[PDB]
Amino acid sequence: ARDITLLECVGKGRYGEVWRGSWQGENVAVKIFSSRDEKSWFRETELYNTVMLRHENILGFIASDMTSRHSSTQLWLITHYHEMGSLYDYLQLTTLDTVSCLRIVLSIASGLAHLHIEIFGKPAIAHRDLKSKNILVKKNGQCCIADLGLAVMHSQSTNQLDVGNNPRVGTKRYMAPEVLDETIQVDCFDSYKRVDIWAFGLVLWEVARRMVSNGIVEDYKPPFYDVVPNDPSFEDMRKVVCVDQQRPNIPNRWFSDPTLTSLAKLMKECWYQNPSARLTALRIKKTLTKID
Amino acid sequence: RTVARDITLLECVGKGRYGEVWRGSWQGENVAVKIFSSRDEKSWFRETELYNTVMLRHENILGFIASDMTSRHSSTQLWLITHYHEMGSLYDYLQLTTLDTVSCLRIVLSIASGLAHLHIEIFGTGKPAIAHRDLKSKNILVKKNGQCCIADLGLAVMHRVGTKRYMAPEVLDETIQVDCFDSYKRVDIWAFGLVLWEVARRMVSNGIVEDYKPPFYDVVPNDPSFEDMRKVVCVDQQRPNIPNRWFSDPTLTSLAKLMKECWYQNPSARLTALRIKKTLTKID
Ligand SMILES: COc1cc(-c2cncc(-c3ccc(C4CCN(C)CC4)cc3)c2C)cc(OC)c1OC
Ligand SMILES: COc1cc(-c2cncc(-c3ccc(C4CCN(C)CC4)cc3)c2C)cc(OC)c1OC
Ligand SMILES: COc1cc(-c2cncc(-c3ccc(C4CCN(C)CC4)cc3)c2C)cc(OC)c1OC
Ligand SMILES: COc1cc(-c2cncc(-c3ccc(C4CCN(C)CC4)cc3)c2C)cc(OC)c1OC
Repeated sequence: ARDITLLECVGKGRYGEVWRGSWQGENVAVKIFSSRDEKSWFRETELYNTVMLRHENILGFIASDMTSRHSSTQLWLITHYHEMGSLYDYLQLTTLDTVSCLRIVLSIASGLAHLHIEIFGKPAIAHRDLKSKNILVKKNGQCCIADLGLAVMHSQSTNQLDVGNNPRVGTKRYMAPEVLDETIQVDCFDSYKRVDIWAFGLVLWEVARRMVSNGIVEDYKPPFYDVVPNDPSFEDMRKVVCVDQQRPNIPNRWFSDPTLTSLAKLMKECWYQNPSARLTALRIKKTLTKID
Repeated sequence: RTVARDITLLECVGKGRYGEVWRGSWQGENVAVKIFSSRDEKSWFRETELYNTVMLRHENILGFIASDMTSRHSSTQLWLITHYHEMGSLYDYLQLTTLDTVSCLRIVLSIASGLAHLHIEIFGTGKPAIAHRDLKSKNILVKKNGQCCIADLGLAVMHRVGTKRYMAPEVLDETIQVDCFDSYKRVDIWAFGLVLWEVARRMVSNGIVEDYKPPFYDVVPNDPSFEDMRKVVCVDQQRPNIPNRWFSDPTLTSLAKLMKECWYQNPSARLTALRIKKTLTKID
């Protein structure tokens, strides 16, 4: 049984469209890529060829298709469906307790360490577009990382780095200093891992804002909401992150709560301008495993 | 809307190291389904990457329908779906069938037409230049209208090794200029000249025809080694035999000349696919 029914559109953007569909009686997600993003479709397909990519905290792959008649091409990705939506959606109108906040951020750290660490198989993988819209929320209170169209792969045993062919760049709001100032070392796998760590720290901040302590919580805001225009340009982000050396502010109410005090320390160790000073994904996972 | 993806696999029409090809049915319509071996996964990726870059559409190119990747419990399944040609490969067809002047010319001009379409860069939104890198009579299909189409872009390059029996001298002696796209066109032209020879042998003249044989059948073993081929093609500089009977027939006399000008040791002396088309249009 291969047939799918497209039932409702759950997202439309420059990327294309995502539909809730039905397959063998179950919900699936069907992404139809824009022509503009054909190189993301092919990269995501290369990544999902890897059987040992499968993980609790990585969006589950069902199929990939490229179809054509005459001069028209359609590009399809079929995945598991998460009806709670993205972490971005979820944080807009839910607050968290300690247990839920740590479960979410540990699950994302678990997914990211699974990507970064080679299995001897699954190459080491850097994502390059980590953000709260690219994380889905699951009914077990864990999350899974989505969108491997920009990913970079590295194999330690063979000294092979595969940066793919995709002129797409990461989401501007989440770009590390070395991406915004274009000094990143493009032939260095560790450089791409460190870009993911920066973005992870931003997602940690977005989540922690929504965790209640002492009867107080912050409203959902995206990273740098206070310092850049709506719909910030590459140069807008370069100004605040590289010129102004801005980092997200830590609300002072966090310092009364031991959990949020520990999280503030962790996100600050994701945000050093020196990429080599940043924590590893494995260290973040070990730190979050110890925090309560 | 309903997205009907079910394909009924009806009969296996090919099995090899590459995997399998099946005649299949989608929505009442025959399709061909290549199911890739794990050995040959990179051929699926390369053909899929090429079609994601340029949707080739030509009478003499096998028609693309789909690339499908399906997650299994323990493996990834890779299918390429194309038009189905019930007459099968030119290799298959030549075993039994003999040709007359009109059919022989229609076959070889259709292959040259496909090959020139691959080779040529077209500007606009056009196509990059493409070299095939594994041209042979098993990678050409026969159509009911008497024309052929070129198949298998798993080794194609845009601007696994080729089949050893069809390798040009510069591939066998490792002198090929690998940073020069024209080098890869010239390797295809060599292979084209061998396919021309295979087809010409099956053209009847004055009641005479040669039996089907693959190129170099009289000088190398079955599944020749790289070294077997190097010694024939590079060291001794042998070329396929032209029978005397061809020189009584004006079509086969012209085709002998053409195939000679695809087999020069010096790759830059070989005819271009566009020049081969022009020559073929002036025969008969
Ligand atoms: C993959 O292959 C086959 C596909 C199909 C097929 C099935 N549904 C819909 C379509 C379709 C409709 C509309 C557009 C365009 C039209 C103009 N503009 C507005 C953009 C949209 C594109 C595509 C097709 C082509 C049929 C086939 O054979 C009958 C195929 O061949 C096996
Ligand atoms: C990020 O990337 C991909 C994501 C998905 C995906 C998978 N499950 C569920 C969803 C989803 C469903 C519903 C809502 C919302 C809709 C409106 N409101 C806010 C309530 C609920 C949001 C999101 C998505 C978008 C699939 C993908 O590919 C098939 C993705 O690309 C890799
Ligand atoms: C995913 O996988 C396979 C799909 C198909 C297939 C089946 N029905 C319809 C389609 C279709 C084509 C094109 C559009 C257009 C129409 C609207 N326009 C504005 C944009 C989109 C819609 C639908 C397809 C592509 C066949 C397959 O096998 C032969 C598939 O598996 C390889
Ligand atoms: C070289 O490469 C590819 C070829 C094909 C392909 C396309 N049409 C028809 C065929 C075929 C059908 C039927 C017979 C036989 C059946 C028994 N008897 C009656 C003699 C003839 C042979 C061959 C094939 C093999 C598809 C491919 O991919 C999907 C190929 O790979 C790119």
